[PDB]
Amino acid sequence: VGALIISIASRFFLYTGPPHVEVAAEVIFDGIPGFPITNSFVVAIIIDIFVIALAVAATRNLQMVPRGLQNVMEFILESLYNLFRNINAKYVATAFPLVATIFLFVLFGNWFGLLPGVGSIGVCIHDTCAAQGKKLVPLFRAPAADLNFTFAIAVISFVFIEYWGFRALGPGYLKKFFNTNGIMSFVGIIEFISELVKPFALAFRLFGNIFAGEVLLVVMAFLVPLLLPLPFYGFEVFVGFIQALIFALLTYAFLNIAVT
Amino acid sequence: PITNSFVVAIIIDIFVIALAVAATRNLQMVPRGLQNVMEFILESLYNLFRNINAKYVATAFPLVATIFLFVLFGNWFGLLPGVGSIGVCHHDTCAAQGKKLVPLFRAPAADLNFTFAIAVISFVFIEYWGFRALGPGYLKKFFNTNGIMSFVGIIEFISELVKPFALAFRLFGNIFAGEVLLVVMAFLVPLLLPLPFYGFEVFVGFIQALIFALLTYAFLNIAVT
Amino acid sequence: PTLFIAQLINFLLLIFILRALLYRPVMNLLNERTRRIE
Amino acid sequence: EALGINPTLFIAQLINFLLLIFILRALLYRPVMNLLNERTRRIEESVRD
Amino acid sequence: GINPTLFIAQLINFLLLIFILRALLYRPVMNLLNER
Amino acid sequence: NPTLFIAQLINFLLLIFILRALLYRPVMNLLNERTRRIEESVRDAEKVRE
Amino acid sequence: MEGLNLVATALAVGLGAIGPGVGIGIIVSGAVQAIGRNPEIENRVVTYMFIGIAFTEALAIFGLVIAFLIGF
Amino acid sequence: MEGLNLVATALAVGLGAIGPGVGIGIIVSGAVQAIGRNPEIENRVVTYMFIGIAFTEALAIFGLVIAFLIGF
Amino acid sequence: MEGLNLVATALAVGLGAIGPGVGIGIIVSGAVQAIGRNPEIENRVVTYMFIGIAFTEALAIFGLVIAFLIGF
Amino acid sequence: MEGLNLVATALAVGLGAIGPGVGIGIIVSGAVQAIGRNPEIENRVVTYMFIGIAFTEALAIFGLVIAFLIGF
Amino acid sequence: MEGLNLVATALAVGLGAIGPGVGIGIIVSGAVQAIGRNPEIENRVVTYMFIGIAFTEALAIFGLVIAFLIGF
Amino acid sequence: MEGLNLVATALAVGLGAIGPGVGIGIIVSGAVQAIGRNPEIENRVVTYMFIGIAFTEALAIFGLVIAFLIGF
Amino acid sequence: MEGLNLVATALAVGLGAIGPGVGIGIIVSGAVQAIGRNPEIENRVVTYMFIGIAFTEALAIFGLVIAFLIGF
Amino acid sequence: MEGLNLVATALAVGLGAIGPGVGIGIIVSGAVQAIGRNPEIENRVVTYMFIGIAFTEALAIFGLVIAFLIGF
Amino acid sequence: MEGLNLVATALAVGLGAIGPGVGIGIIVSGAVQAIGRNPEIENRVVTYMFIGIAFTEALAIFGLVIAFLIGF
Amino acid sequence: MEGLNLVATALAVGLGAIGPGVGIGIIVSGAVQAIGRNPEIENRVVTYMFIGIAFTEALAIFGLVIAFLIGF
Repeated sequence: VGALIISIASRFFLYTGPPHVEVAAEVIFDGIPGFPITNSFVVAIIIDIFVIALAVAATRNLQMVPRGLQNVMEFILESLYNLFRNINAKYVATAFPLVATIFLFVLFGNWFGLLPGVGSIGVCIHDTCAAQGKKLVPLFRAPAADLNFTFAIAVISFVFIEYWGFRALGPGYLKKFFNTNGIMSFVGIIEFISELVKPFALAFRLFGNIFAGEVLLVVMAFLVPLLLPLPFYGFEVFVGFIQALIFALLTYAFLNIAVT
Repeated sequence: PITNSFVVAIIIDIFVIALAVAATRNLQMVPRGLQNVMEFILESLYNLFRNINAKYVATAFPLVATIFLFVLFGNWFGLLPGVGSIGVCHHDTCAAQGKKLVPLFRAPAADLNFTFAIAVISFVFIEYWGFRALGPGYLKKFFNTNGIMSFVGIIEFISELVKPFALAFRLFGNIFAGEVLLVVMAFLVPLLLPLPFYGFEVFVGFIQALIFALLTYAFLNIAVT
Repeated sequence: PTLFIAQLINFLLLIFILRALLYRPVMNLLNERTRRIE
Repeated sequence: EALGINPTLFIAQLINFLLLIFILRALLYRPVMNLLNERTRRIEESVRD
Repeated sequence: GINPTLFIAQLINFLLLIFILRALLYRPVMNLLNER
Repeated sequence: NPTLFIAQLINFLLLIFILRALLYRPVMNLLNERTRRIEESVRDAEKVRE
Repeated sequence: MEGLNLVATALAVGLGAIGPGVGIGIIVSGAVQAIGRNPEIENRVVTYMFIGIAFTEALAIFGLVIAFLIGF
Repeated sequence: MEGLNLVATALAVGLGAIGPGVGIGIIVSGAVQAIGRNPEIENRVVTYMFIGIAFTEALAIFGLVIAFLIGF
Repeated sequence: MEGLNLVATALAVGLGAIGPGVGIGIIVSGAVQAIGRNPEIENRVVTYMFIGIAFTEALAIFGLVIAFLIGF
Repeated sequence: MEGLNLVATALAVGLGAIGPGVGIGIIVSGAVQAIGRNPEIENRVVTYMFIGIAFTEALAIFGLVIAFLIGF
Repeated sequence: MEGLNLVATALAVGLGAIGPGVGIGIIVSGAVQAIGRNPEIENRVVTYMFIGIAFTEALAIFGLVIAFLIGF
Repeated sequence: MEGLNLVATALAVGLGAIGPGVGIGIIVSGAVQAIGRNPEIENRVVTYMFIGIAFTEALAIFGLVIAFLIGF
Repeated sequence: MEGLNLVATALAVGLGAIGPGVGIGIIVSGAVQAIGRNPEIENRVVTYMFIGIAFTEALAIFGLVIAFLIGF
Repeated sequence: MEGLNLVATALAVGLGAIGPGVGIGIIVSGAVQAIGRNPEIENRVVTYMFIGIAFTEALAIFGLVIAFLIGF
Repeated sequence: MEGLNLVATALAVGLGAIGPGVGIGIIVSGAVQAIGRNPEIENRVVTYMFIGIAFTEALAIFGLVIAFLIGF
Repeated sequence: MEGLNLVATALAVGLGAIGPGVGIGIIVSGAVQAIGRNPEIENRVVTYMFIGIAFTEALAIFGLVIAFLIGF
């Protein structure tokens, strides 16, 4: 070790090799008439099948003493259970299949976005397709970078919280719909506006916090491609894990605050 | 030549002289009336100046007393009825043969000439009595005394230079701002609107009159210490 | 000026209104100081 | 919109997510929750005697 | 610009005010000191 | 894109090696501690049953 | 002026977040400090922490929505 | 120039959210601290929070008005 | 420029809502904490909290009336 | 230009209100906290409250004056 | 103004990253102090911190994407 | 440019008061709190508060005169 | 109006550094105060201090890289 | 053109007096609090308070000088 | 534009020093307060204070070097 | 423009004192409060205070030299 930090490996084709930026918001892969399949939907399937396979492997021959995949699955599930019970101890059972799967889907979606080939591998500086007459559309885009997936999660969560806020405390909802006297009347409209904002805020938060990370990884691959984006690879791993956990946490916290 | 600030300064001088002569006309124990008010004000100021430094509280007291008694009455003269309305002429009353309707009663501190006099006299006061009992160490820059102590010793000197400038500028600025605010609020609604600003103006004038003397004595205290 | 006259009237009214309350405590303090002097 | 929002794609993603929710509830969530409650009930039975 | 003559006149008026105030208040300060 | 794929694959491999040399041991220790605790708990329950 | 709407969107997003960013931090820091001082009162203080967070987030999303409308 | 109304709306929303965001943050932090230090006063003190917070929002809402008036 | 009146109207409200927005928040937080530390002094701090809020809201109202004047 | 006076007036009002709002907030919060800690010196600290607030308030008034000198 | 989009994409990220930075700083400071005073609750309240942090970063993230939506 | 002196004087008189307002607020709050802690030291505290305020207020004054030098 | 890329880069750098600097300053101050209060719980404090520092410096790097893009 | 010198003087006076103002405020507040905690330490805290005031006022005075040179 | 490079240099030096002008201050204040509360933890607080100071001066130096690239 | 270098000098001076102005104030206040809480720790603390003051001063001086280049 010593002080052998030379960083000469960092001085390898600083910006001549990789393309300039090459980023976009959403694209279409199609492949079937009717539904315009996207690259995000491809990952949203390759993660869904991955999660299902992981579940089958973990629950394969459930033993009394945990081992391996069963053990880590039990640890994750019970940690999430305790985390949600810390907020509300009554609706954990009902809200768990949705909130836990939000976490388990968003986590693997974000972590798949850092797999090699997310932007390098695609279909029809100059990459490869650009040598031909057709543009290079990238495959394997992280699903959380899609505004059709994050908004789907947000609207599902909003429907869930509204359903369980109307199934409890009665259909009054006088705290936000309308109040007769006091400053609570003025507070109610602001609360309604915030509640309407809430799914938009959640979807925009997830989509931005993943898309900006992917764009950062690509652009810092553009300049000094080797050994410089390692700390930011780590930071984006952590940010993916966070944005996975906090989405679940916020869904359950909003559910609890709606019930109360 | 003279301006309309000097006539108000002279009328404030006349008012101060009359009040002092009335107070000193009948000097006796157990004061009651105007002399009681003046004695209470003077003793309160005496205690206030003692709190900072009791060594020079009995030495520079008449100077700060005159400063307060002049600036306070000059500021209060700006809120009296007739100030800014009486015209000397070298819609308005003086529209015919228009001469901008020069206000006869202009507050003494609402100019750049009178207010600079107190600033320069305070500057020469701190420079004189600061050098009285300190020798060269009064304005000593302490060149590299405690590690290039000259740098801090230099930047502090310009602060001393601008302190009278800051004092005069603040007095003129607050007096002029009060006068213009009174005129503007009068123009907006002629009655019952500047009521929160009428009492604010006199309070600000009195506060700045007191703080001028307080700041000068604080500068004198930190000049010898 | 009518505006100047109205401004002076409003200023006098506000001055009297404030000065009544100010002088009440001021008169009380002055009387207390005079009594405590002797 | 130019930001890639399409109702059919959003509906398809919602359907995929719901199918994932139900499958995971019937494959991982129920068995693992059953095992955790079994462990807790075994602990309670042991501390009973 | 500022009229230096007006500033000098204001300074002279202030000095005269200080002199008059000191002359008048020499009796009041002495009376206050003797009484208390 | 045979110039950014090499950049990602090398960088991803370095990140994986760093995590395996910095986080694999604590998480393995935590999982082993969980396994030991649960196995000792079920062993104690069986012993009390016995 | 050949792209003033871009500046409008940037100002709407940028200026609308420097206020709520401090507010959310102050809210959650106060909540954490109160939790540490008194561990018992947790399930009820978070109820007000989250309504404050919701109001602040609504204030920021106002600017975000205004920026998107100019973008549209 | 031409799109000055857009930057006007942007400035209105952003600068109307700059202040009230920190105001909400400080209000909720103080209320939370009071709850943590003394729960029994809650039913009163949180009211003093609400009758405060809306007042602060009354500033930002004003900006929102200028957001729509200029916007539309 | 043609929309300078619009940007001025927006700027007045936006910049006048920055100061009072934080001032009301600080006042309410301080009054709330004082209430929590001593419930017996309720009215004697509510009055001063309302006075300070009135001062800051007066500054905000001056901003709003200037914006309305520019708007008109 | 044709409307630089309007933006000048708005800028003056808003920037003159940015600081004094926070100043008054801090003054009132500190005074109320001191009253709550020790209620026997209320009139002793309120005296230093208002004569502080004016010191702050005057600054904003300064800006307002300039505003009423510009739009006029 | 042929390069005004560059100023726009600069302002979109620059502004909107000031508030979240101070928010994250305040969050970490408060959480660290709380767990320093009450270590036994460190494992509990950190989850509340890591929420709020991202909240603030959310706004900062809203600054970046618009910048990327302005630059590209 | 035509009419830039108006925005110049407004900018000076406004920016000069966003800092000293907070300074005066902090000074007065600290002095009031210190008087609350130890009432008998106020005679040695006020004499340092006031000379503090001037040391702050003069800075804002450096705006006004400059504004009056720009305006006139 | 060439050269606007220069002011764009400068604006991005400055406005993305004015926030994270204060954020990491507050983080370090809070961490060092908690460590000074009691030194036993140190590693479980430096961990979160460095996590927050990394997050805030990551925000600063967001600003720096988006500025460097305008540069090259 | 024709007025940027006035804007420069205004900006120098303004921006050069919003940091030193808060600095002087915080210095005086801390010094007065230290006075209230310990009176005997006055001679040992007034010196350093004045040193800090001198530094920040030196920054502000340098700003004022730079502004005045632009004027003349 | 014949002068925009100078304005960019000024912005890059000035902005980007506000953050590393308050961050360093808060760091040193926290460090000296922790020193005063506990004199025997001097090394373990001084090292972290210097680490934070270097972290913030990293952003300051980045801004300076970007200004140098703009200037030269 | 032709007077843009004057605005550059003003911005370099004006923005270079906002950060250090608050930083010196915070450092001096913290050091003085630590001295008041414990006079015996003054000496060491003073040194660190002068270490803190110098650092931020450099970032002010880093602005000043720009005015000594752009200005002349």
